[PDB]
Amino acid sequence: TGLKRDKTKEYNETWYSADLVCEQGNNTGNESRCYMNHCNTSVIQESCDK
Amino acid sequence: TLYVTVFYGVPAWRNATIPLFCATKNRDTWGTTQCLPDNGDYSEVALNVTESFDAWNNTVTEQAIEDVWQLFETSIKPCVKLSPLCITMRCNKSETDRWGLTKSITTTASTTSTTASAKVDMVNETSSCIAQDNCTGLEQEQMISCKFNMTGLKRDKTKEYNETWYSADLVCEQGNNTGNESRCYMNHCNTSVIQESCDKHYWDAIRFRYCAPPGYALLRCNDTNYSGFMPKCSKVVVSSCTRMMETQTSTWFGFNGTRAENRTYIYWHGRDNRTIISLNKYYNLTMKCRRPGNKTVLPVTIMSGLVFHSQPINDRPKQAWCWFGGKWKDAIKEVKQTIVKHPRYTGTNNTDKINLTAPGGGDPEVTFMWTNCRGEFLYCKMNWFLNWVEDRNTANQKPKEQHKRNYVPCHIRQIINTWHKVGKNVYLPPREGDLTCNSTVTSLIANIDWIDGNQTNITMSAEVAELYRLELGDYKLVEITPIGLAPTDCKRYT
Amino acid sequence: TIMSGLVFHSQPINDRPKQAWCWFGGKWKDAIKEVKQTIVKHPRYTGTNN
Amino acid sequence: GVFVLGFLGFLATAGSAMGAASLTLTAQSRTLLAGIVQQQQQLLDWGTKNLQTRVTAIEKYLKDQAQLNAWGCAFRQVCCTTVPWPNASLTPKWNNETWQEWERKVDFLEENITALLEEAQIQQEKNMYELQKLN
Amino acid sequence: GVFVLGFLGFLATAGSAMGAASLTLTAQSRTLLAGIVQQQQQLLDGTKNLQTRVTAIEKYLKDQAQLNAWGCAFRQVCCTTVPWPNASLTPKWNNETWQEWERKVDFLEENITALLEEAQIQQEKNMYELQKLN
Amino acid sequence: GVFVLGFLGFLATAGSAMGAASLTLTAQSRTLLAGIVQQQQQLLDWGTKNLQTRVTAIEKYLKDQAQLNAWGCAFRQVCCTTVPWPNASLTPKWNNETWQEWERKVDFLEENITALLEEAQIQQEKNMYELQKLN
Ligand SMILES: *[C@@H]1O[C@H](CO)[C@@H](O[C@@H]2O[C@H](CO)[C@@H](O[C@@H]3O[C@H](CO[C@H]4O[C@H](CO[C@H]5O[C@H](CO)[C@@H](O)[C@H](O)[C@@H]5O)[C@@H](O)[C@H](O)[C@@H]4O)[C@@H](O)[C@H](O[C@H]4O[C@H](CO)[C@@H](O)[C@H](O)[C@@H]4O[C@H]4O[C@H](CO)[C@@H](O)[C@H](O)[C@@H]4O[C@H]4O[C@H](CO)[C@@H](O)[C@H](O)[C@@H]4O)[C@@H]3O)[C@H](O)[C@H]2NC(C)=O)[C@H](O)[C@H]1NC(C)=O
Ligand SMILES: *[C@@H]1O[C@H](CO)[C@@H](O[C@@H]2O[C@H](CO)[C@@H](O[C@@H]3O[C@H](CO[C@H]4O[C@H](CO[C@H]5O[C@H](CO)[C@@H](O)[C@H](O)[C@@H]5O)[C@@H](O)[C@H](O[C@H]5O[C@H](CO)[C@@H](O)[C@H](O)[C@@H]5O)[C@@H]4O)[C@@H](O)[C@H](O[C@H]4O[C@H](CO)[C@@H](O)[C@H](O)[C@@H]4O[C@H]4O[C@H](CO)[C@@H](O)[C@H](O)[C@@H]4O)[C@@H]3O)[C@H](O)[C@H]2NC(C)=O)[C@H](O)[C@H]1NC(C)=O
Ligand SMILES: *[C@@H]1O[C@H](CO)[C@@H](O[C@@H]2O[C@H](CO)[C@@H](O[C@@H]3O[C@H](CO[C@H]4O[C@H](CO)[C@@H](O)[C@H](O)[C@@H]4O)[C@@H](O)[C@H](O[C@H]4O[C@H](CO)[C@@H](O)[C@H](O)[C@@H]4O[C@H]4O[C@H](CO)[C@@H](O)[C@H](O)[C@@H]4O)[C@@H]3O)[C@H](O)[C@H]2NC(C)=O)[C@H](O)[C@H]1NC(C)=O
Ligand SMILES: *[C@@H]1O[C@H](CO)[C@@H](O[C@@H]2O[C@H](CO)[C@@H](O[C@@H]3O[C@H](CO[C@H]4O[C@H](CO)[C@@H](O)[C@H](O)[C@@H]4O)[C@@H](O)[C@H](O[C@H]4O[C@H](CO)[C@@H](O)[C@H](O)[C@@H]4O)[C@@H]3O)[C@H](O)[C@H]2NC(C)=O)[C@H](O)[C@H]1NC(C)=O
Ligand SMILES: *[C@@H]1O[C@H](CO)[C@@H](O[C@@H]2O[C@H](CO)[C@@H](O[C@@H]3O[C@H](CO)[C@@H](O)[C@H](O[C@H]4O[C@H](CO)[C@@H](O)[C@H](O)[C@@H]4O)[C@@H]3O)[C@H](O)[C@H]2NC(C)=O)[C@H](O)[C@H]1NC(C)=O
Ligand SMILES: *[C@@H]1O[C@H](CO)[C@@H](O[C@@H]2O[C@H](CO)[C@@H](O[C@@H]3O[C@H](CO)[C@@H](O)[C@H](O[C@H]4O[C@H](CO)[C@@H](O)[C@H](O)[C@@H]4O)[C@@H]3O)[C@H](O)[C@H]2NC(C)=O)[C@H](O)[C@H]1NC(C)=O
Ligand SMILES: *[C@@H]1O[C@H](CO)[C@@H](O[C@@H]2O[C@H](CO)[C@@H](O[C@@H]3O[C@H](CO)[C@@H](O)[C@H](O)[C@@H]3O)[C@H](O)[C@H]2NC(C)=O)[C@H](O)[C@H]1NC(C)=O
Ligand SMILES: *[C@@H]1O[C@H](CO)[C@@H](O[C@@H]2O[C@H](CO)[C@@H](O[C@@H]3O[C@H](CO)[C@@H](O)[C@H](O)[C@@H]3O)[C@H](O)[C@H]2NC(C)=O)[C@H](O)[C@H]1NC(C)=O
Ligand SMILES: *[C@@H]1O[C@H](CO)[C@@H](O[C@@H]2O[C@H](CO)[C@@H](O[C@@H]3O[C@H](CO)[C@@H](O)[C@H](O)[C@@H]3O)[C@H](O)[C@H]2NC(C)=O)[C@H](O)[C@H]1NC(C)=O
Ligand SMILES: *[C@@H]1O[C@H](CO)[C@@H](O[C@@H]2O[C@H](CO)[C@@H](O)[C@H](O)[C@H]2NC(C)=O)[C@H](O)[C@H]1NC(C)=O
Ligand SMILES: *[C@@H]1O[C@H](CO)[C@@H](O[C@@H]2O[C@H](CO)[C@@H](O)[C@H](O)[C@H]2NC(C)=O)[C@H](O)[C@H]1NC(C)=O
Ligand SMILES: *[C@@H]1O[C@H](CO)[C@@H](O[C@@H]2O[C@H](CO)[C@@H](O)[C@H](O)[C@H]2NC(C)=O)[C@H](O)[C@H]1NC(C)=O
Ligand SMILES: *[C@@H]1O[C@H](CO)[C@@H](O)[C@H](O)[C@H]1NC(C)=O
Repeated sequence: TGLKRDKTKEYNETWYSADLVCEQGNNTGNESRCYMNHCNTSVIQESCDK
Repeated sequence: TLYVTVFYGVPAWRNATIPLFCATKNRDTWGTTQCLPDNGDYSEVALNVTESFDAWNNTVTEQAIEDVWQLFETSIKPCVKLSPLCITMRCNKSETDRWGLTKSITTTASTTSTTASAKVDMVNETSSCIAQDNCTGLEQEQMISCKFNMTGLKRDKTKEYNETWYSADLVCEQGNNTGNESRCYMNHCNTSVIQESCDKHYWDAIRFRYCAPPGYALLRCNDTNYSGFMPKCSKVVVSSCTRMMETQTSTWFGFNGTRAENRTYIYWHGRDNRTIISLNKYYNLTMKCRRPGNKTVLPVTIMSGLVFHSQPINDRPKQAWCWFGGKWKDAIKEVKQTIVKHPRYTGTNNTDKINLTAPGGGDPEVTFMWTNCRGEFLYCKMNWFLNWVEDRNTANQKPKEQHKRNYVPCHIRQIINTWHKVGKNVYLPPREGDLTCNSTVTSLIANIDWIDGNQTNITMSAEVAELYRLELGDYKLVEITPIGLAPTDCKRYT
Repeated sequence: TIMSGLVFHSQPINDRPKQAWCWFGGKWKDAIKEVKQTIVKHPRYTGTNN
Repeated sequence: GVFVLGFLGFLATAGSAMGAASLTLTAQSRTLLAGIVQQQQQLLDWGTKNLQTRVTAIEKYLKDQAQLNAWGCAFRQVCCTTVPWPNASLTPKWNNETWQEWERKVDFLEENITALLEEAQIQQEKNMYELQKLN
Repeated sequence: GVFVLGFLGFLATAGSAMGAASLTLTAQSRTLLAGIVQQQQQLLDGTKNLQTRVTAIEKYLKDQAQLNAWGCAFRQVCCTTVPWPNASLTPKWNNETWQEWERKVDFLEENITALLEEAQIQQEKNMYELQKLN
Repeated sequence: GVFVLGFLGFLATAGSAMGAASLTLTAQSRTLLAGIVQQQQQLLDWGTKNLQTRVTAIEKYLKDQAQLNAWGCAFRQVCCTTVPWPNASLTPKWNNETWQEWERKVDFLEENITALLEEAQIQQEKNMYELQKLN
């Protein structure tokens, strides 16, 4: 959800192979649950300057 | 033969660009942290030398604009952030329709006649115009009320409150909704988070001198013919520190100026048609502004331990207005006469063809006026004051502008950007109780526009920073170089 | 935009391009042998000379 | 105030011509004598209050004094030097010429004069050491 | 330590009488000589910042400039043309410490400084005129 | 540049022997002339930039002057002192020894010599003025 804290807005971001970890299990849905590579250890910043 | 010789203590100088120490008198919180307490000396010594001075290309002038803005940045940095309150607020449909935010008007609009009589009303303090508002009409209402939840510090439960914005502080989502509640957001909460002004800034006048560090002196051009680009001063006076300076920001005018004088001198920016005019302190050009209805403020806590000052008042007083007063029309005409004789301005000399008019509308920033007094800003149409000052044919736009009056209507905006440098957006808390602010007009912001040999305009401009160029326009900063090299036949010897 | 007034860049590309690669180039094999020869004659390195 | 007039008294000679101008040594010393006093006063109770210019106030003093120490003319109103004058057309008019009016005319070659005299003092400095070593 | 006693050795003169008082040069010079060394030591590895570090520098240049301001640098006793103020306050060189009399003159000390500053300028101006003449 | 050559000229004689070396006074004074303007130039437009080391340049300069003036030999290439030489085994070789080389040999006893002179200057300081007080 964006700055207007009253509604949602779906995007898609296309990651790479070496920047995701996916849950392994018996799920059959075509959707695969995955998280960012390193967001469960620390908060990551953006190389935001040039 | 001749040999080089070194002399120390020679009184010479040169241009320089160094920061300056600020000194202030009424330091509620800004003293001992950024500015020293004042000394209280203003003696100056005249020198029989000539030096060049500029009001726009001056280091002191440029720094003053930076320092005021820089000072304001530190004040709002620790204050609270209003990010949470950017949520849909239920609002009274019958009340937003009246001011046209929704623009949902159907049928109605019955025909009515216009009396078109008299409309030369004038007011002075003895009358009942001041006491009760009530001044010929057109001062009716300005308010809107809404609701929001805003769970507080205890992040487990909500508590619905009410806050009443103004017309120019909300943007509403038009739709085919028949419900009596009109969903409507804040003005600029989807662009950048706005932080309050939870301080005493804008609640009291700010003055502070400028003192150069040791080894640097300030020079002032005391010639009465100073215009801004004159590099030959017959009279020049050295000083240790500058005079006071008012830090009030306004459009079309400058209030509480310290450089008021019996003469209507004009400061001209020779490089183009940028201009500022100083009025006279002989006509008592005082102006008083009032807003009715004594207000209540109910602080509300958000999930940061800080407080958001709301206005749950349900009263509906008349909108703010100002009546100026004093001898105006006789005062203005002297400005036009001065322009004729001033150097430059190779234009017409017909006094009753040079006319003072507002710019061509467009953005609300330049269309309206803007005056700040004791924390609550006011913007006013100013059409009537312009209409009455010149006594022009009242065929201007709709019938609402037909009248010639000494007072003008105003409204309140609370989501205001600091006009000083570029932008931003801040929230000004509302003052409890009634406000009545009185001030003396002592300057004029105007760009003089004329393309042909006829019909020159004294066009107003909305450059707030131009005021600071009148306070220290004649000041120059010079670095002292006490080293002097001249020839001498004497040799070092042994 | 996120709930801080700031922006997070994203890559919504859907087309699939060829993977990245680098091809070096230039006379390289002749270079590394000179590096090998220098180590042989370098002081220290009490090691083989073949 | 006395300090205000005292700090502004140095420039009172700016209107006079070079020949009739009265020099004022110690002016910079007196300038910094009370500057710290004003800064110190009421201080007991971004760079303006901080050291953006306070060091610059110190820096201006040391530069000027170190300038004299480098040239070996400290604590002297006038020091004759062995260096000759440059191109002589720019002759000061000691009757009807202010210091400032002429400092700008020589400003064009001021930088070159600085370099020339610095080398001269070193050469004289070298001579002094040789004489002392001899004896 | 030697420095500790050295900084604390000057004040030993306090008990001594004015006439028997031993004037000491280098009192401030040596104090800043080692204080910078003390803070410099282990610094390689406000109080730490320049809140007060320059204040020592400011204090040093204050007295050094004052000596140069009066044109008496490095002269334990420089005679000046200034005449003495009110003669009621006369030092008792036999049984008076420096501070027992310094406080009494402190009331008029400011005027002496202001009066003496003008006197140096007058003498200063004479030197330039004599040098210019010849 | 002249400044680059000028500032680096101090070590130009570092290779020379003790006697043949030409001492260079004003090295700190001349350096403070041109080093500071490098910082000042274009500054008009954390620690290294503003105040951590900028003052350290000032602190370094005052140390030499304070150290010099505490010993009472400022503005003098050579001043004779009353203090006798310490253990004489470290006799300088005026023909085939460099200043820094010989300085490293004295560094062991450098600290002790410093203390002896400071006390010695105090004694002369007490005597020199007391004679003026005497007569
Ligand atoms: C151009 O210049 C013009 C000339 O200056 C400007 O117009 C002037 O603007 C100044 C502000 O810069 C105004 O002064 C302020 O007025 C405030 C309101 O005054 C009311 O009361 C007046 C009666 O008081 C009389 O007696 C007092 C004491 O002797 C005397 O000072 C005063 O002048 C008057 O003779 C009445 O005449 C008025 O009409 C109002 O009804 C006043 O409160 C201000 O004082 C503040 O602020 C100062 C520091 O500036 C403090 O030292 C004070 O203690 C006081 O602070 C208290 O009040 C603040 C405001 O209410 C609060 O914010 C503070 O928190 C504080 O205490 C509050 O909280 C307490 C908690 O217990 C409560 O108990 C308190 O009651 C408080 O609520 C200041 O004097 C001028 O009045 C005004 N003049 C005119 C003619 O308009 C003009 O604005 C400039 N141009 C522009 C564009 O603005
Ligand atoms: C320290 O601080 C002080 C302030 O406290 C500083 O003082 C200011 O310093 C600047 C720069 O030194 C000055 O700017 C310069 O001003 C001169 C003079 O301007 C006036 O005279 C002009 C004369 O021109 C006529 O006469 C000549 C013969 O003399 C003829 O040849 C011409 O054709 C003309 O007929 C006049 O033209 C000017 O008119 C301006 O003002 C009037 C209102 O009075 C307007 O209506 C005009 O439209 C116009 O704006 C003015 O009256 C200027 O001549 C200089 O401009 C030249 O240089 C500019 C920058 O390079 C350039 O953009 C211009 O086009 C012009 O170009 C000249 O130079 C080029 C490069 O050499 C050449 O290639 C070119 O051919 C041409 O020769 C310049 O703007 C300020 O006046 C001065 N004072 C103030 C108050 O600002 C000081 O500088 C600081 N520093 C120091 C070290 O002191
Ligand atoms: C730029 O700024 C100048 C400076 O003020 C401004 O000039 C003013 O212009 C107006 C016109 O728009 C002038 O008003 C006119 O004044 C003349 C002169 O009368 C003088 O003397 C009498 C005594 O004999 C005084 O009472 C009077 O106040 C003046 O001092 C009048 O003769 C004009 O008469 C009007 O009314 C008549 C009926 O009574 C009509 O027959 C006549 O045509 C005029 O009609 C205009 O005014 C009517 C008033 O009701 C109105 O209904 C009409 O529709 C029409 O508008 C007239 O009053 C004023 O004196 C000028 N003042 C000055 C100082 O120059 C420019 O107008 C202004 N221009 C722009 C473009 O900004
Ligand atoms: C503040 O505002 C005022 C108006 O409110 C400006 O006044 C105008 O200033 C400009 C300056 O450029 C004037 O233009 C000049 O006109 C002169 C008149 O001769 C002929 O000008 C043009 C052709 O140039 C003809 O169309 C006209 O009919 C005249 O026959 C010219 O001599 C000038 O020529 C110079 O400038 C032009 C470019 O503009 C060059 O091509 C030429 O080679 C030459 O260098 C000039 O054109 C204009 O007339 C003024 N308006 C008037 C008088 O009503 C002020 O300039 C403005 N302040 C500042 C600082 O700009
Ligand atoms: C040189 O210095 C001496 C030393 O101070 C000085 O003598 C002093 O003069 C002051 C006056 O300036 C005396 O002050 C008096 O003190 C007595 C108590 O000791 C008071 O009773 C006096 O009160 C009267 O005067 C007041 C001053 O206006 C009035 O307000 C009051 O109503 C009384 O009328 C007065 O304060 C002081 O006692 C002496 N002595 C000392 C030791 O201070 C001398 O005047 C100076 N001379 C010069 C030429 O400088
Ligand atoms: C003045 O300084 C000189 C220079 O140091 C000093 O004479 C020299 O002292 C050093 C050591 O301080 C001697 O070096 C010797 O080296 C041999 C090995 O080569 C060691 O065996 C020696 O040890 C004996 O001598 C020491 C003192 O010299 C004793 O403390 C120790 O217990 C051993 O008995 C020693 O390390 C060097 O040989 C001498 N002579 C020279 C360099 O000609 C001289 O003593 C100093 N004057 C004094 C102290 O009055
Ligand atoms: C994720 O990225 C993809 C791009 O690869 C976005 O897909 C596009 O989504 C739009 C609608 O949001 C599609 O438009 C619609 O397509 C259907 C196809 O049958 C058509 O019937 C509709 O009339 C309409 O044109 C578009 O085709 C589609 N493009 C693709 C898949 O290549 C998708 O929107 C992104 N996800 C988001 C924004 O949440
Ligand atoms: C702003 O919000 C507050 C709630 O936070 C509103 O308070 C409410 O005010 C109404 C009107 O006074 C109260 O109505 C009551 O109704 C009973 C019915 O019997 C009557 O007896 C009372 O005398 C009173 O009229 C209501 O109880 C009250 N609610 C709370 C929780 O306080 C306030 O009205 C709002 N401001 C407005 C609408 O201007
Ligand atoms: C001095 O003020 C007058 C009054 O506003 C200026 O006249 C105005 O000039 C603008 C620009 O040309 C006009 O805008 C256009 O006018 C036409 C009709 O001419 C209209 O059809 C367009 O929609 C547009 O509004 C404006 O009308 C005109 N106003 C009047 C009352 O004549 C004048 O330009 C100013 N002086 C200078 C030098 O600009
Ligand atoms: C984990 O997931 C796999 C894949 O869906 C499951 O595999 C089935 O397991 C059951 C027995 O539990 C077999 O009867 C099926 O033949 C297996 N294949 C399929 C396609 O269903 C597996 O059982 C899951 N693990 C569990 C349930 O513990
Ligand atoms: C500016 O005024 C000063 C006086 O305040 C003038 O200084 C005098 O100039 C005359 C010129 O002949 C000399 O004879 C005097 O000796 C100068 N000093 C005094 C005290 O009068 C100065 O000349 C004036 N300069 C200008 C340009 O008018
Ligand atoms: C757009 O809004 C108007 C006004 O709200 C809607 O007009 C309504 O139309 C319906 C029938 O479609 C009527 O039953 C209602 O009485 C009308 N008035 C209101 C207030 O609802 C209109 O239908 C809307 N158009 C849409 C949603 O497409
Ligand atoms: C100004 O008005 C007069 C009179 O109507 C006219 O002749 C002249 O042309 C006008 N000015 C211009 C530049 O046209």
